[PDB]
Amino acid sequence: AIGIGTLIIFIAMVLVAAVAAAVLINTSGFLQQKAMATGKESTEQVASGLLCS
Amino acid sequence: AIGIGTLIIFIAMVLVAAVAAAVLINTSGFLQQKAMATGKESTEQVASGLQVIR
Repeated sequence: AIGIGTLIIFIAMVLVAAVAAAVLINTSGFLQQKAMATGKESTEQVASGLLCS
Repeated sequence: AIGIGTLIIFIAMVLVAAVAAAVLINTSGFLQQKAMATGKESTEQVASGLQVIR
């Protein structure tokens, strides 16, 4: 009797961990974009300019 | 004589207990595959991906 239930709830544990992992993976992706963008943009700003002759 | 019935009902009792046992053995089989697959698949999903180099 006991065995049956153990299997079923095991399935849930798997899926719930999977769903949580998805958040972390995705979020890391979402941040990767902006992280890079900010650095490149900021550098180009500080480095560039014009000078009156 | 009372003995006669006692024998006959025993035959039934055995048979019923067999049928009852069977369903658990069968169901455990069904669940085995479903569980194992669910774990494997879920693992591969998290573990894998692609990365844009340039």
